[PDB]
Amino acid sequence: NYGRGRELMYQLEKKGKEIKRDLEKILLSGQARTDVLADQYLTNSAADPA
Amino acid sequence: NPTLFVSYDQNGKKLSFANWISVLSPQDTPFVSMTGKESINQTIFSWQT
Repeated sequence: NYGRGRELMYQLEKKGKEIKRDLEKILLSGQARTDVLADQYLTNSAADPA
Repeated sequence: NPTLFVSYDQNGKKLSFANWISVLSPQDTPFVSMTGKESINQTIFSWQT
């Protein structure tokens, strides 16, 4: 290509910018954690089969 | 030969002329002179956004 450079690196850097924007938006919007741990955040508590 | 010192004693004067021209109205355009021009040889140019 002439300005596109190529099809891989250009697309990758564009997607990097896009994910950066999405990350900033998701961080600044406001949302509480929802991971299912049920008070086992600390006390590593291996996955507890079943 | 200083003889009269009125009008013709010192001939070959500069006629009260100076080597600088005064354009009474401002007609300069610093905008283009600031924005530098770039050369292009070919005619298949292309730019990216």
